[PDB]
Amino acid sequence: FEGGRSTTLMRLPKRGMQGQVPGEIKRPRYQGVNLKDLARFEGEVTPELLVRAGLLKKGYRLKILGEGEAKPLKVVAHAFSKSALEKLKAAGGEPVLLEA
Amino acid sequence: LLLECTECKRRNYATEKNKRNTPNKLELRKYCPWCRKHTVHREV
Amino acid sequence: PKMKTHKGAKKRVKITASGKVVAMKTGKRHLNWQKSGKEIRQKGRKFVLAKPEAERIKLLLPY
Amino acid sequence: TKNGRDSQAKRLGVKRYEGQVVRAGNILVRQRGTRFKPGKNVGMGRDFTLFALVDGVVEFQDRGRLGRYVHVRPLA
RNA sequence: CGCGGGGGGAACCUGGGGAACUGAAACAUCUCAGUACCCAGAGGAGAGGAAAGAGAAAUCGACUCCCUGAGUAGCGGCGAG
RNA sequence: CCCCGUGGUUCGUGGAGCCAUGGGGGAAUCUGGGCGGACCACCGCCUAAGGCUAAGUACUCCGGGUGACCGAUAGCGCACC
RNA sequence: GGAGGCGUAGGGAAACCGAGUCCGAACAGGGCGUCUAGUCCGCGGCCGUGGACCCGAAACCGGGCGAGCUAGCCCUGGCC
RNA sequence: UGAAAAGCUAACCGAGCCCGGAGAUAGCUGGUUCUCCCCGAAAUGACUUUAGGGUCAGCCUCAGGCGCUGACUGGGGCCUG
RNA sequence: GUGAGGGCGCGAGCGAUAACGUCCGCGUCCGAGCGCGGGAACAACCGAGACCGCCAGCUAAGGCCCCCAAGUCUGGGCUAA
RNA sequence: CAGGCUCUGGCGACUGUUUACCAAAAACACAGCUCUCUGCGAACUCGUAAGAGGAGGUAUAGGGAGCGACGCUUGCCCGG
RNA sequence: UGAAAUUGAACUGGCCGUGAAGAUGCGGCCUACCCGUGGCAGGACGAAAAGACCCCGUGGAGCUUUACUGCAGCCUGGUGU
RNA sequence: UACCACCCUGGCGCGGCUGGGGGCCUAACCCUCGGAUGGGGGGACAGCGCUUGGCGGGCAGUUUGACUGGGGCGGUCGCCUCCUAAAAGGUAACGGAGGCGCCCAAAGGUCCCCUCAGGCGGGACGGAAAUCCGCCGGAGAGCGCAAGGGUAGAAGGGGGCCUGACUGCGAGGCCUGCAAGCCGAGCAGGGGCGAAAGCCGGGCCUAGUGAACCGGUGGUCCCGUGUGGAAGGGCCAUCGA
Ligand SMILES: [Mg+2]
Ligand SMILES: [Mg+2]
Ligand SMILES: [Mg+2]
Ligand SMILES: [Mg+2]
Ligand SMILES: [Mg+2]
Ligand SMILES: [Mg+2]
Ligand SMILES: [Mg+2]
Ligand SMILES: [Mg+2]
Ligand SMILES: [Mg+2]
Ligand SMILES: [Mg+2]
Ligand SMILES: [Mg+2]
Ligand SMILES: [Mg+2]
Ligand SMILES: [Mg+2]
Ligand SMILES: [Mg+2]
Ligand SMILES: [Mg+2]
Ligand SMILES: [Mg+2]
Ligand SMILES: [Mg+2]
Ligand SMILES: [Mg+2]
Ligand SMILES: [Mg+2]
Ligand SMILES: [Mg+2]
Ligand SMILES: [Mg+2]
Ligand SMILES: [Mg+2]
Ligand SMILES: [Mg+2]
Ligand SMILES: [Mg+2]
Ligand SMILES: [Mg+2]
Ligand SMILES: [Mg+2]
Ligand SMILES: [Mg+2]
Ligand SMILES: [Mg+2]
Ligand SMILES: [Mg+2]
Ligand SMILES: [Mg+2]
Ligand SMILES: [Mg+2]
Ligand SMILES: [Mg+2]
Ligand SMILES: [Mg+2]
Ligand SMILES: [Mg+2]
Ligand SMILES: [Mg+2]
Ligand SMILES: [Mg+2]
Ligand SMILES: [Mg+2]
Ligand SMILES: [Mg+2]
Ligand SMILES: [Mg+2]
Ligand SMILES: [Mg+2]
Ligand SMILES: [Mg+2]
Ligand SMILES: [Mg+2]
Ligand SMILES: [Mg+2]
Ligand SMILES: [Mg+2]
Ligand SMILES: [Mg+2]
Ligand SMILES: [Mg+2]
Ligand SMILES: [Mg+2]
Ligand SMILES: [Mg+2]
Ligand SMILES: [Mg+2]
Ligand SMILES: [Mg+2]
Ligand SMILES: [Mg+2]
Ligand SMILES: [Mg+2]
Ligand SMILES: [Mg+2]
Ligand SMILES: [Mg+2]
Ligand SMILES: [Mg+2]
Ligand SMILES: [Mg+2]
Ligand SMILES: [Mg+2]
Ligand SMILES: [Mg+2]
Ligand SMILES: [Mg+2]
Ligand SMILES: [Mg+2]
Ligand SMILES: [Mg+2]
Ligand SMILES: [Mg+2]
Ligand SMILES: [Mg+2]
Ligand SMILES: [Mg+2]
Ligand SMILES: [Mg+2]
Ligand SMILES: [Mg+2]
Ligand SMILES: [Mg+2]
Ligand SMILES: [Mg+2]
Ligand SMILES: [Mg+2]
Ligand SMILES: [Mg+2]
Ligand SMILES: [Mg+2]
Ligand SMILES: [Mg+2]
Ligand SMILES: [Mg+2]
Ligand SMILES: [Mg+2]
Ligand SMILES: [Mg+2]
Ligand SMILES: [Mg+2]
Ligand SMILES: [Mg+2]
Ligand SMILES: [Mg+2]
Ligand SMILES: [Mg+2]
Ligand SMILES: [Mg+2]
Ligand SMILES: [Mg+2]
Ligand SMILES: [Mg+2]
Ligand SMILES: [Mg+2]
Ligand SMILES: [Mg+2]
Ligand SMILES: [Mg+2]
Ligand SMILES: [Mg+2]
Ligand SMILES: [Mg+2]
Ligand SMILES: [Mg+2]
Ligand SMILES: [Mg+2]
Ligand SMILES: [Mg+2]
Ligand SMILES: [Mg+2]
Ligand SMILES: [Mg+2]
Ligand SMILES: [Mg+2]
Ligand SMILES: [Mg+2]
Ligand SMILES: [Mg+2]
Ligand SMILES: [Mg+2]
Ligand SMILES: [Mg+2]
Ligand SMILES: [Mg+2]
Ligand SMILES: [Mg+2]
Ligand SMILES: [Mg+2]
Ligand SMILES: [Mg+2]
Ligand SMILES: [Mg+2]
Ligand SMILES: [Mg+2]
Ligand SMILES: [Mg+2]
Ligand SMILES: [Mg+2]
Ligand SMILES: [Mg+2]
Ligand SMILES: [Mg+2]
Ligand SMILES: [Mg+2]
Ligand SMILES: [Mg+2]
Ligand SMILES: [Mg+2]
Ligand SMILES: [Mg+2]
Ligand SMILES: [Mg+2]
Ligand SMILES: [Mg+2]
Ligand SMILES: [Mg+2]
Ligand SMILES: [Mg+2]
Ligand SMILES: [Mg+2]
Ligand SMILES: [Mg+2]
Ligand SMILES: [Mg+2]
Ligand SMILES: [Mg+2]
Ligand SMILES: [Mg+2]
Ligand SMILES: [Mg+2]
Ligand SMILES: [Mg+2]
Ligand SMILES: [Mg+2]
Ligand SMILES: [Mg+2]
Ligand SMILES: [Mg+2]
Ligand SMILES: [Mg+2]
Ligand SMILES: [Mg+2]
Ligand SMILES: [Mg+2]
Ligand SMILES: [Mg+2]
Ligand SMILES: [Mg+2]
Ligand SMILES: [Mg+2]
Ligand SMILES: [Mg+2]
Ligand SMILES: [Mg+2]
Ligand SMILES: [Mg+2]
Ligand SMILES: [Mg+2]
Ligand SMILES: [Mg+2]
Ligand SMILES: [Mg+2]
Ligand SMILES: [Mg+2]
Ligand SMILES: [Mg+2]
Ligand SMILES: [Mg+2]
Ligand SMILES: [Mg+2]
Ligand SMILES: [Mg+2]
Ligand SMILES: [Mg+2]
Ligand SMILES: [Mg+2]
Ligand SMILES: [Mg+2]
Ligand SMILES: [Mg+2]
Ligand SMILES: [Mg+2]
Ligand SMILES: [Mg+2]
Ligand SMILES: [Mg+2]
Ligand SMILES: [Mg+2]
Ligand SMILES: [Mg+2]
Ligand SMILES: [Mg+2]
Ligand SMILES: [Mg+2]
Ligand SMILES: [Mg+2]
Ligand SMILES: [Mg+2]
Ligand SMILES: [Mg+2]
Ligand SMILES: [Mg+2]
Ligand SMILES: [Mg+2]
Ligand SMILES: [Mg+2]
Ligand SMILES: [Mg+2]
Ligand SMILES: [Mg+2]
Ligand SMILES: [Mg+2]
Ligand SMILES: [Mg+2]
Ligand SMILES: [Mg+2]
Ligand SMILES: [Mg+2]
Ligand SMILES: [Mg+2]
Ligand SMILES: [Mg+2]
Ligand SMILES: [Mg+2]
Ligand SMILES: [Mg+2]
Ligand SMILES: [Mg+2]
Ligand SMILES: [Mg+2]
Ligand SMILES: [Mg+2]
Ligand SMILES: [Mg+2]
Ligand SMILES: [Mg+2]
Ligand SMILES: [Mg+2]
Ligand SMILES: [Mg+2]
Ligand SMILES: [Mg+2]
Ligand SMILES: [Mg+2]
Ligand SMILES: [Mg+2]
Ligand SMILES: [Mg+2]
Ligand SMILES: [Mg+2]
Ligand SMILES: [Mg+2]
Ligand SMILES: [Mg+2]
Ligand SMILES: [Mg+2]
Ligand SMILES: [Mg+2]
Ligand SMILES: [Mg+2]
Ligand SMILES: [Mg+2]
Ligand SMILES: [Mg+2]
Ligand SMILES: [Mg+2]
Ligand SMILES: [Mg+2]
Ligand SMILES: [Mg+2]
Ligand SMILES: [Mg+2]
Ligand SMILES: [Mg+2]
Ligand SMILES: [Mg+2]
Ligand SMILES: [Mg+2]
Ligand SMILES: [Mg+2]
Ligand SMILES: [Mg+2]
Ligand SMILES: [Mg+2]
Ligand SMILES: [Mg+2]
Ligand SMILES: [Mg+2]
Ligand SMILES: [Mg+2]
Ligand SMILES: [Mg+2]
Ligand SMILES: [Mg+2]
Ligand SMILES: [Mg+2]
Ligand SMILES: [Mg+2]
Ligand SMILES: [Mg+2]
Ligand SMILES: [Mg+2]
Ligand SMILES: [Mg+2]
Ligand SMILES: [Mg+2]
Ligand SMILES: [Mg+2]
Ligand SMILES: [Mg+2]
Ligand SMILES: [Mg+2]
Ligand SMILES: [Mg+2]
Ligand SMILES: [Mg+2]
Ligand SMILES: [Mg+2]
Ligand SMILES: [Mg+2]
Ligand SMILES: [Mg+2]
Ligand SMILES: [Mg+2]
Ligand SMILES: [Mg+2]
Ligand SMILES: [Mg+2]
Ligand SMILES: [Mg+2]
Ligand SMILES: [Mg+2]
Ligand SMILES: [Mg+2]
Ligand SMILES: [Mg+2]
Ligand SMILES: [Mg+2]
Ligand SMILES: [Mg+2]
Ligand SMILES: [Mg+2]
Ligand SMILES: [Mg+2]
Ligand SMILES: [Mg+2]
Ligand SMILES: [Mg+2]
Ligand SMILES: [Mg+2]
Ligand SMILES: [Mg+2]
Repeated sequence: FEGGRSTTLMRLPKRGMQGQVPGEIKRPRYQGVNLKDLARFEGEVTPELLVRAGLLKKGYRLKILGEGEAKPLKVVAHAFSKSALEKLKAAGGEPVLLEA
Repeated sequence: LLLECTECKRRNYATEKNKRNTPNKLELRKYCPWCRKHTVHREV
Repeated sequence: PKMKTHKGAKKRVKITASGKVVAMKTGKRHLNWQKSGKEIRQKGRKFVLAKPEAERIKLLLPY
Repeated sequence: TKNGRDSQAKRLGVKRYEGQVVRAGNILVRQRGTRFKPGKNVGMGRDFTLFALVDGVVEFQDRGRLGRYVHVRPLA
């Protein structure tokens, strides 16, 4: 507020999809965990282990991606970045999500 | 008079301005869409 | 107690990862009737604010 | 008593003076009509504005009956 | 003839009614606020309570209260709120 | 149950469902009927129009305990008939 | 007591993709974002919400109290 | 209520009194308490149902970072009516 | 914090080549330097920027016949009001 | 104890009424004139209602309005 | 016997200057031993009352209408009785 | 131009649905009668309930601008031009003067061609001034409109073809409290004129305008409340000050 003229609320909402009545539309949310941070520890990584130790936090949908260096470990996830897919392809094993 | 040029064989538009009573009953100048490239455009 | 996100703001502004405030461009939804192509085009982008930037930042925060 | 009118100042004139480095295409002179003409690497827009087309330095030159010209003597 | 009601209680409780200042830097929608206050009734509490529930999990399993969810999802002269 | 007028909900008529109901029309008994945000289909959930129910919760007239609470212009309006 | 919060990745209205991403036919340009920081507690300065430094209206509204003054009438008497 | 003045309605009636909402609001006026030390403004501009009020800029000050750039001055070059 | 500015010199408009008038521009002092010397007295005119002490010293403006520090100084003119 | 009188204007017919506490008047009121509503479960007023007043009255009555004894009189205009 | 409003503190003179432009309080000059009592109203911009006039406040309130919006009341179609 | 068939315009006879108008009745409802289970008047009206539109200071809440050599009254309120404005930019007053709220499919792009105003002389109608020829005539014309700056080495007049009055961008700056305003090389697409060099993202230029919100029409990678659609919304375009 103030001046008592127009604030700057002269600007405008391109924020279309502002929201409907019944409200939020529930749907799977993917969080990216960058494989360089994943690579840190070892063994075999899973959605649980990942959240169980620092990243994720029950956002539920795991997505290894990004830059770094892939550990030769197995890595269960919900989706891999094209780029991430390859870095780990050339070093180890990589399975997809459960499904639902 | 304000005008909006539709593309022929389609449904695009343009920022336009006829002149009604002054010798401009017609209007079908040439213009250029984003679908494809270059065509005729009616008054509409 | 507990500040309220100024819903009216967030509905029209974005806070850039660095810390800047981005907002749409004014002057493109009405006055038009035949403004240049150059006009409407440059009105499509979005920009940054400076000092009022720091005004809105405070109206969000939990956001 | 009708008279309180005026327009707001348009702030025009030479913007960059002779012997001054200039970047790619920054304005050099804003003028009412053609108080100045183009020159080496110096075009002009709708409002008769005069801007650089290259980097380098600005130099002025009076050509009498011809006009007063302004151009950029590049270097790199 | 027999059992019961009547009236009172600081605050708390439920139900029937229910404002304006003020805020929006004016003001009418809006806000203050179902608050203040009036009324009836309950009682050591009162209300609620065993799903014609929620809502996306081929999941949960009465009601109440606290933390969180969240200043989120939304509502809004998309203003103030 | 649908329609008209409204109230409740975050929901100010909004694509407006849900719960409630003043007016009008007005069923069914499980092959019944309600709901999952207009509507329709599919797939789920749930059984309305009778009732009761402890504890966990709120309050401090009252008694007790305690204070980086007051010390008679303070502390309750009243230390005192 | 790990429910929960903040932080670890951004860009986009979103679908989405991701060290990128959006605009775009574009391996032109350009915006924003990458090449890491953070959080918890104490203390201080300011900001927001509440009375928010203190004292002061004229007013408005809700419930009650007044016709033993004064105004009108009703009943019954008195006076000139 | 008024043979009418907005008269009277408990010594101030253009809407009585008390209590409550209540710490209404007051861009107005007033007031704001120990000591020393360094720095030190402004009364412009833009917009403002704005003009004795605000928002941004300007001018003050503190903390961290930069390192001869600052005022002023010498030379030289261009612009000026 | 400030968004009343004020006077003076200069440059303009307004004004009447009025105003302790007004309105801009450049500067300045008061504001906040009503602290100190000068101008009899007197924010802003001339002098000068008060850290404290001294019964020391030079000077600034101004001044040196007495009130009142210091020359009834020197030389050449003018004035008789 | 106990009227100064007379002439002549304005306003208001007249006795009354009023600003308790700066206005007693040329202000209100008044008898009287005109317009208008009202057929009685009247019209109108108070009340959410029941109800009450109107009136235990009935158009020579009741409500509303303006003018205001009395005398003479009260013209033209129905576009808004 | 014995009050009151008022009251920064007083050791409270005239003129001409002067100053925020109406000086007991600054400048210069003039006059004046100390303290009362009775009496006057020129000054103390004398007391009283946070100017009623005037302007300002996006202050209040009473009132008007072919200002806006709303409610009572009334009229009216549909429908229930 | 028999006859048969679907159908039209208008109307009549039957039933189905459905409404409007008159009359009578009594039992609802209402009034009344020395209690009445009743009798008399009214009567499906009126009253009342829900819903419709209207009239509606009787009542309620508010609103009724700022500048302003006090207020009011008057004037003015945004944009352009020129002066004030003191040779950078800026710069005030209820200081001095004038415009804008448009217009043009050619008044736009390009290629080629062309050069005025005005003065003197000569010319049938003309007549100071039509049109014609001569000479002189650097800009005093013209540039849609105010004014200024510019300008014939064209921005002015004519013609041919044309539609860059583009789409996707946009280095770099002017200007500036913010928001906004302005100039812009060059890149891709695809095209116009031209021999080519090259020019074209409207008009010689500086006025001809309006943030946001709410909504309309066209479209379209997007969202669509359990799923598939739909409702609606978003995005792009444009519209209503
Ligand atoms: Mg918009
Ligand atoms: Mg959202
Ligand atoms: Mg690899
Ligand atoms: Mg046509
Ligand atoms: Mg059209
Ligand atoms: Mg960050
Ligand atoms: Mg973040
Ligand atoms: Mg940061
Ligand atoms: Mg617009
Ligand atoms: Mg675009
Ligand atoms: Mg959060
Ligand atoms: Mg002016
Ligand atoms: Mg100008
Ligand atoms: Mg100006
Ligand atoms: Mg000017
Ligand atoms: Mg018994
Ligand atoms: Mg009991
Ligand atoms: Mg009891
Ligand atoms: Mg309740
Ligand atoms: Mg209730
Ligand atoms: Mg109010
Ligand atoms: Mg108000
Ligand atoms: Mg509410
Ligand atoms: Mg309640
Ligand atoms: Mg009862
Ligand atoms: Mg009781
Ligand atoms: Mg219980
Ligand atoms: Mg119960
Ligand atoms: Mg059961
Ligand atoms: Mg239903
Ligand atoms: Mg209905
Ligand atoms: Mg309806
Ligand atoms: Mg309903
Ligand atoms: Mg309610
Ligand atoms: Mg509701
Ligand atoms: Mg709510
Ligand atoms: Mg609501
Ligand atoms: Mg609703
Ligand atoms: Mg229902
Ligand atoms: Mg119902
Ligand atoms: Mg149901
Ligand atoms: Mg459900
Ligand atoms: Mg659904
Ligand atoms: Mg269910
Ligand atoms: Mg059940
Ligand atoms: Mg059942
Ligand atoms: Mg049951
Ligand atoms: Mg049950
Ligand atoms: Mg039950
Ligand atoms: Mg119980
Ligand atoms: Mg407890
Ligand atoms: Mg105790
Ligand atoms: Mg105790
Ligand atoms: Mg104790
Ligand atoms: Mg103790
Ligand atoms: Mg005591
Ligand atoms: Mg005490
Ligand atoms: Mg003591
Ligand atoms: Mg005491
Ligand atoms: Mg007590
Ligand atoms: Mg006691
Ligand atoms: Mg006693
Ligand atoms: Mg006692
Ligand atoms: Mg995001
Ligand atoms: Mg790139
Ligand atoms: Mg850039
Ligand atoms: Mg990039
Ligand atoms: Mg970049
Ligand atoms: Mg980071
Ligand atoms: Mg901390
Ligand atoms: Mg803190
Ligand atoms: Mg702050
Ligand atoms: Mg807050
Ligand atoms: Mg307060
Ligand atoms: Mg505070
Ligand atoms: Mg605060
Ligand atoms: Mg009495
Ligand atoms: Mg009496
Ligand atoms: Mg009286
Ligand atoms: Mg009393
Ligand atoms: Mg009195
Ligand atoms: Mg009274
Ligand atoms: Mg009062
Ligand atoms: Mg009142
Ligand atoms: Mg108060
Ligand atoms: Mg304020
Ligand atoms: Mg200092
Ligand atoms: Mg200063
Ligand atoms: Mg101001
Ligand atoms: Mg401030
Ligand atoms: Mg400020
Ligand atoms: Mg430093
Ligand atoms: Mg160095
Ligand atoms: Mg230097
Ligand atoms: Mg120099
Ligand atoms: Mg120089
Ligand atoms: Mg000022
Ligand atoms: Mg000034
Ligand atoms: Mg100054
Ligand atoms: Mg000055
Ligand atoms: Mg002067
Ligand atoms: Mg100073
Ligand atoms: Mg002095
Ligand atoms: Mg003097
Ligand atoms: Mg001073
Ligand atoms: Mg001085
Ligand atoms: Mg000496
Ligand atoms: Mg000397
Ligand atoms: Mg000397
Ligand atoms: Mg001598
Ligand atoms: Mg001599
Ligand atoms: Mg006698
Ligand atoms: Mg007598
Ligand atoms: Mg006599
Ligand atoms: Mg007489
Ligand atoms: Mg009389
Ligand atoms: Mg008479
Ligand atoms: Mg008498
Ligand atoms: Mg009387
Ligand atoms: Mg009297
Ligand atoms: Mg009397
Ligand atoms: Mg009185
Ligand atoms: Mg009185
Ligand atoms: Mg009398
Ligand atoms: Mg009277
Ligand atoms: Mg009468
Ligand atoms: Mg008569
Ligand atoms: Mg009649
Ligand atoms: Mg009434
Ligand atoms: Mg009534
Ligand atoms: Mg009666
Ligand atoms: Mg009677
Ligand atoms: Mg009558
Ligand atoms: Mg006659
Ligand atoms: Mg007449
Ligand atoms: Mg006549
Ligand atoms: Mg008439
Ligand atoms: Mg007629
Ligand atoms: Mg007529
Ligand atoms: Mg004396
Ligand atoms: Mg003296
Ligand atoms: Mg004295
Ligand atoms: Mg002195
Ligand atoms: Mg003296
Ligand atoms: Mg005496
Ligand atoms: Mg005595
Ligand atoms: Mg005296
Ligand atoms: Mg006397
Ligand atoms: Mg005295
Ligand atoms: Mg006096
Ligand atoms: Mg006052
Ligand atoms: Mg106003
Ligand atoms: Mg008001
Ligand atoms: Mg009022
Ligand atoms: Mg009318
Ligand atoms: Mg009328
Ligand atoms: Mg109405
Ligand atoms: Mg009706
Ligand atoms: Mg009806
Ligand atoms: Mg009916
Ligand atoms: Mg039949
Ligand atoms: Mg029929
Ligand atoms: Mg039939
Ligand atoms: Mg019939
Ligand atoms: Mg009949
Ligand atoms: Mg009969
Ligand atoms: Mg009968
Ligand atoms: Mg019968
Ligand atoms: Mg009935
Ligand atoms: Mg009977
Ligand atoms: Mg009967
Ligand atoms: Mg009967
Ligand atoms: Mg009958
Ligand atoms: Mg009959
Ligand atoms: Mg009938
Ligand atoms: Mg009926
Ligand atoms: Mg009417
Ligand atoms: Mg009326
Ligand atoms: Mg109305
Ligand atoms: Mg009305
Ligand atoms: Mg009113
Ligand atoms: Mg209000
Ligand atoms: Mg208004
Ligand atoms: Mg004003
Ligand atoms: Mg005036
Ligand atoms: Mg004056
Ligand atoms: Mg006026
Ligand atoms: Mg403009
Ligand atoms: Mg100019
Ligand atoms: Mg000039
Ligand atoms: Mg200048
Ligand atoms: Mg000039
Ligand atoms: Mg100068
Ligand atoms: Mg200058
Ligand atoms: Mg000059
Ligand atoms: Mg100049
Ligand atoms: Mg002038
Ligand atoms: Mg227009
Ligand atoms: Mg053409
Ligand atoms: Mg000629
Ligand atoms: Mg000749
Ligand atoms: Mg001839
Ligand atoms: Mg001729
Ligand atoms: Mg001739
Ligand atoms: Mg020229
Ligand atoms: Mg012209
Ligand atoms: Mg011109
Ligand atoms: Mg000029
Ligand atoms: Mg010109
Ligand atoms: Mg010119
Ligand atoms: Mg020229
Ligand atoms: Mg010219
Ligand atoms: Mg040409
Ligand atoms: Mg042209
Ligand atoms: Mg052409
Ligand atoms: Mg740029
Ligand atoms: Mg900017
Ligand atoms: Mg423009
Ligand atoms: Mg500009
Ligand atoms: Mg042109
Ligand atoms: Mg210009
Ligand atoms: Mg709005
Ligand atoms: Mg929209
Ligand atoms: Mg589509
Ligand atoms: Mg696209
Ligand atoms: Mg889909
Ligand atoms: Mg789709
Ligand atoms: Mg759902
Ligand atoms: Mg699902
Ligand atoms: Mg669906
Ligand atoms: Mg759609
Ligand atoms: Mg759509």
